[PDB]
Amino acid sequence: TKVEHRCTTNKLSEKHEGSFIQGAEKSISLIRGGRSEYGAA
Amino acid sequence: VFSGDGKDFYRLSGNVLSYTFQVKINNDFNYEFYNSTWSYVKHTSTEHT
Repeated sequence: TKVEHRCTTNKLSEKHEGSFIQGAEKSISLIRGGRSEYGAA
Repeated sequence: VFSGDGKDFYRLSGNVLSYTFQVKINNDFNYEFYNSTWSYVKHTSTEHT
């Protein structure tokens, strides 16, 4: 008597994670009149 | 002249055409920002009996 049993198996996996943020601000201001202590403020 | 700023009296010369005592303050701001982030994973297996 002769017997033979055989197998092959394969597996794969992946994962990904991502983030981004962006900000921009501008200010423009003109003061005319004041004491420059509070014209500054 | 009485200066409305620094709050004082002052003397002017005949060499100066005009000494005014107006105030102006002009401001410009720009602030600009970026941030980024990533993560990644890979796996494999190959097997027998």
